[PDB]
Amino acid sequence: GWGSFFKKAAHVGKHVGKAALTHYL
Repeated sequence: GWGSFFKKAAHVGKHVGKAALTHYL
């Protein structure tokens, strides 16, 4: 069904992970 959308928002968000280390890494 909709399981093929594995955190579809996070997958795109981590693209700019260079500035995400402030609240991730």
